[PDB]
Amino acid sequence: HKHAIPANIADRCLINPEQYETKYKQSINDPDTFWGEQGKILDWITPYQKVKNTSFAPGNVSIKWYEDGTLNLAANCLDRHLQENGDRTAIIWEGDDTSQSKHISYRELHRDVCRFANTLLDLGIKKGDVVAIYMPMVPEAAVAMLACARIGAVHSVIFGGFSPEAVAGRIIDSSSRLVITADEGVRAGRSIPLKKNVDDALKNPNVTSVEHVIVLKRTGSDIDWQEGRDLWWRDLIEKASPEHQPEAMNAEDPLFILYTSGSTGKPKGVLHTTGGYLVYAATTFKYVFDYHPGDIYWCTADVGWVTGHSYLLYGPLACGATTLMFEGVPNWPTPARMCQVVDKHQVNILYTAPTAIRALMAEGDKAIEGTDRSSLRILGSVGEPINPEAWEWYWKKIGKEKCPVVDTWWQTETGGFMITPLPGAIELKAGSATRPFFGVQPALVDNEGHPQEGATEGNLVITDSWPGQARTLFGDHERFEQTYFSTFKNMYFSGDGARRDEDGYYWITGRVDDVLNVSGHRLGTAEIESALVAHPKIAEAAVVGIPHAIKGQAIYAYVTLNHGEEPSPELYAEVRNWVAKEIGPLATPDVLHWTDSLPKTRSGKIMRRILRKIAAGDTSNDTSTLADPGVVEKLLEEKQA
Ligand SMILES: CCCOP(=O)(O)OC[C@H]1O[C@@H](n2cnc3c(N)ncnc32)[C@H](O)[C@@H]1O
Repeated sequence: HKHAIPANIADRCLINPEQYETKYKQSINDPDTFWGEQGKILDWITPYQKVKNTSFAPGNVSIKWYEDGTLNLAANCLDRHLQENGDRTAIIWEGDDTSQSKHISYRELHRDVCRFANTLLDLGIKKGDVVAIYMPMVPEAAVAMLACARIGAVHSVIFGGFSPEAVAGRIIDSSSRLVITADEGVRAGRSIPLKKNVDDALKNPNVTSVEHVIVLKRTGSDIDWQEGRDLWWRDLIEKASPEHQPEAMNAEDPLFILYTSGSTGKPKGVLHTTGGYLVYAATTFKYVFDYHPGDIYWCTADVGWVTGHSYLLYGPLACGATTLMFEGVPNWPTPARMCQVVDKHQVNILYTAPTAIRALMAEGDKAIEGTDRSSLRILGSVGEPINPEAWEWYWKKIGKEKCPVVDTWWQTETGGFMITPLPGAIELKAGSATRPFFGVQPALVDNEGHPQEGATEGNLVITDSWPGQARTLFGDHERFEQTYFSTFKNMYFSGDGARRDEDGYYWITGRVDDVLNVSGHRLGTAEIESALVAHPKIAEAAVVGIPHAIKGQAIYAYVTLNHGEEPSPELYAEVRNWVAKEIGPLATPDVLHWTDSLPKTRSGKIMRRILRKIAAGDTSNDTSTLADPGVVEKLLEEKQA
């Protein structure tokens, strides 16, 4: 059953049950009045008059919010906080090594953002240029992102764990003019070779657009240097003026691109504009985490993911919050690390991932030994379904049974929270994301697109726009419409399945398309398959996900070798290492299943449902449409070994 709203939260909450009901209704009945007023969470240089201007219609997918208005993201996240709060900490940085930490005030962060903005301008970067950021979890990554946004450059942040090949791919598609990186990242007492990875990427003959690499000397390690191209971060920023006046950007000027894995093909650049995105990030942050001035807030997500964009940086700083950036991992040196960070910086709001929760839960009270945790008032969960038992352990052990847990469902494409509890408004069910946010109209449809009413399950769609919605796929608006708006006409299709219960609470069950969730990472089965087939011994591959107690899903790859090739344990590790090279360690198959028995239909289609079942440990329960039905038996045998 339900968790009641505690008394401490009821007494302070920004949105109560009744305000949620009232605001939700208006957001839906009158978007223009609702978002017109809510848009004032931001400072606008010239005020908007238009609010909502959107369509999901076939051939006319067009999303626009606050369009005739102008603003600066960096002014909203920095400059406007200066007069009264310049001395308030903007970012608490906690090093992988706990002996290393910083408190960076709004004034401090502003100064460096201005210097770096000038640094970028002097290097020839202009409004609209794409800048590639390949950084570890250090404050300079934020400086780099905020400075791009200040001058209307379009940053494209590349998760540090991506391979040189994956970096090349993102740089090529985006025509990035500059790469910003560090010599090495530090994670769990170990180096990560970032700049070296950038060198390798830039040797790709198809990379033609990068003019400079800016390098942060994080570790001081010996690295290669290309004279002319490579520039030290300190060398540049020390030469730069701390004076920079922000220019008005139009609400619909592109702000960033984020490569995101899909059901088809290689990752695409999901694009966000400026006004609606930032309004939505600030609004969701404030109401869902119940942010009050003085609250120390910690989102654990990496900067290279949308959660790190919206909920580490943009949402929090637009609201004048203290946000915490942690360089390392929540269980190094010990499982208690996460709660040690909480104690050390008196974190009041913690927002993390079920993969982490499961990792700490496996260690039991080792995750909490010698720690206090009393500063916490709110907990959050993101990025993957959370099982009830994990949710209960998190609520009990980290939250001391005193903290609401906000399970926030959303996606790169949605820009901010979509279905989520509000801590003082909505009673909680372990495992449920609960109710839509203001502006969000979800529905469940069957495979044919008939809407399902009452307590039911189906494909999760959103039937109208909301300020934070992604506007396009970089350089390919037609693929944007086809990818999201063609399956169920006039609706945004998320690619998730969900059930809705008798209370109207949504329970998100995961992707219904060919998209995996591995340790919280969204990866397409097809991109793993291509990476596998690029191997000169591999003929065919079929990749499925299997349940995994820790990772949520593990990657299971059926692999057909070229005629004349035999498997080995040598080849096992080789092929795993090959995928880690093609994409990154995050996409390394957990299982390689050597076979010549892929179930192909008369047409040649791969019978993917059978492969899924077999990989999952099913041994029983159509084979008639199938060239050689005997493959199923062979597949089972091989699985049993
Ligand atoms: C939210 C930041 C991560 O965004 P990405 O675009 O990388 O992945 C979005 C997908 O993560 C899952 N997902 C995300 N949050 C939840 C969630 N809270 N519950 C269940 N599944 C979730 C859903 O399948 C979704 O389609």
